[PDB]
Amino acid sequence: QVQLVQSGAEVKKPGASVKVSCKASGYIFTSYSMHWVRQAPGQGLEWMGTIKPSDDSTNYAQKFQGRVSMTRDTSTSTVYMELSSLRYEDTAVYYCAREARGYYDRSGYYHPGYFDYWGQGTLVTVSSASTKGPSVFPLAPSSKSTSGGTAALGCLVKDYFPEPVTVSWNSGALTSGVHTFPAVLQSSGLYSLSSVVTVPSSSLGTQTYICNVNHKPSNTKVDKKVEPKSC
Amino acid sequence: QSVLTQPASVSGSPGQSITISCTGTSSDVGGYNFVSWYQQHPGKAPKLMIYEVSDRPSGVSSRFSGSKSGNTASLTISGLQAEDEADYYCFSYTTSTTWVFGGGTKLTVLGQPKAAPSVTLFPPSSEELQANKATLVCLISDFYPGAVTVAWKADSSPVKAGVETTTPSKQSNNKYAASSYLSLTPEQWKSHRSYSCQVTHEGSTVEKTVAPT
Amino acid sequence: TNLCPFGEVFNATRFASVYAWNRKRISNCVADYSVLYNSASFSTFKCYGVSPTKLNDLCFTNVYADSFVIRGDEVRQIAPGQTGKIADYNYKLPDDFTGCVIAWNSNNLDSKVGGNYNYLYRLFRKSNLKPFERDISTEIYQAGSTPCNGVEGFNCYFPLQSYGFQPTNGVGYQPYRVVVLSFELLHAPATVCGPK
Repeated sequence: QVQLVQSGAEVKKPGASVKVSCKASGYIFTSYSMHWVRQAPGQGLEWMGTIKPSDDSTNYAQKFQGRVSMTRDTSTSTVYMELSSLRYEDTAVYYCAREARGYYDRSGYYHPGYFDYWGQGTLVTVSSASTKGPSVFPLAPSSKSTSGGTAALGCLVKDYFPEPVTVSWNSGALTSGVHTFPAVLQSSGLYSLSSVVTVPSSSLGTQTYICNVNHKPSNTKVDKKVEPKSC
Repeated sequence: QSVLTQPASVSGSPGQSITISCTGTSSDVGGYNFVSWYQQHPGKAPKLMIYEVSDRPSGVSSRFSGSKSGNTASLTISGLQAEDEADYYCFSYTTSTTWVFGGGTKLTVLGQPKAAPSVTLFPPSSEELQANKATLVCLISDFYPGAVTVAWKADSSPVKAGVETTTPSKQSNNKYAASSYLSLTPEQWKSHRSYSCQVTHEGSTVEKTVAPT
Repeated sequence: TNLCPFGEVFNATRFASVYAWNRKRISNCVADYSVLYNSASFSTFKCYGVSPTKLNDLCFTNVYADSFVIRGDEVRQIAPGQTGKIADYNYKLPDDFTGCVIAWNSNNLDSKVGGNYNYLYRLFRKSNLKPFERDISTEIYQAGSTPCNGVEGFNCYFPLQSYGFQPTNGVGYQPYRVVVLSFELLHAPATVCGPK
């Protein structure tokens, strides 16, 4: 299957540059053009440009001309987007998208493709404010967090900046019943979120539950074991 | 080559047909038949619905169709379903050789059923208290429509200070989630009989309570 | 110089089942590809890596014409980089395909009032086909944990399904004939040329 795997979320000061990767697999990398599309939080999609890996040709929106560089490394099937002299308005999820092959019609006219596969996105936040890694606390299961056959347990991911934070459970082995909530932005300027998982109540003595917190902007990972309380 | 113009929002009822317009210029929508439409659900990459004005990629239902007249392209969704609730973006080639998106249209499917929130309240962890902080965590999910009021109480009295509450966010099943956090000192936490998170949704209330151990 | 036998491919009485797609080698002839690209009766005509209006100028060692029948909704899978039952399990074009994909509705030829059960496709396979691979095997497919060992059963399936084409089907469920032209260049006298 076609996969496009992007580099992790980044935080940058104004005037800095960012280089986002997009690693392709599952197809012949040089046969398809790659485009970069970005989206500021809560706003629209914006096309930035394209690179054709087979001839190394590029084409950028006028808006980014002179400040964006799209490159490709055929030896690793990786496309890169480097955006320099960053400002706050560059805060966005940056996606790489594969363009399906175009074709010539009966009359000899060329028809472009369309975006058939997408990377997962990379949030790049441009801020003058200081980065802060999270404090993670367990949200232990209890009788006020049980719904009979199932119980709720979680992790509190407190006081980090900027977004984003991802949470998995048991290194991705546990996916059923996982709900990671969107973060609150506190008046401190720091975020907090929680992830909860609903699990069989009878498992609480025997199964280990670990939340895997990932805050890439601070290069922090925390794996927090969440156990029933003692009392 | 300037964002194509789309209505900010459209709404229809299940089974109905709706149309989303996309107005560009003779340099883009009106200049070429290379208009696409993308669907975007919350937190997900966009997904191609229509390309070349009216073609569907494999997997997209025939409920989705596209057309174009002059500088205006149109996406039509027939037999409207709850799962169609999403943002839609038109996309066009331009005479500059570049591509441009429309501003996007939020599609609401009307008449969806009211759904009550599920509420989970966690008290401060031992670990946090040992760090001389305390946070009560009230997690609110699966409600529809996406408006709740959250109140906190210490024993029976309203607490306003130290409260932070999210705006509701759309879940994948079209319902909403939110959370509210109450920050306390460990003294405050320990000095009351209990605290409560009270969630009001469409005139009905779900309240959870926790107490120090 | 014979004119190339395109009628032989496109006007053949019956087409192959997609899972058992036919390939014809074309050679030692003159091709006026205009007979194809100036026709108005094809519903799909798409060339990858080459313009069909430039083919009359060129010479090849051989031209291959693959042909088969699939349903209308599946014609989209006959292109580079597609997925689904046809692209994955029946006929796969490579990502770097150079050639033409030509299709037309064949309801009048291939649908039958009681259903044409004779056109088949592979519904189940352990893995995806490689480009231009053809699998005509008919082993039972294991869909569950317990092995079948040659015996059909629950979660032990015959790997092919019949289209059942009827003239009253919706257009997406109607039969389409497809020809895919690919081109081979070798160190040899070019046996297939246009008028140049």
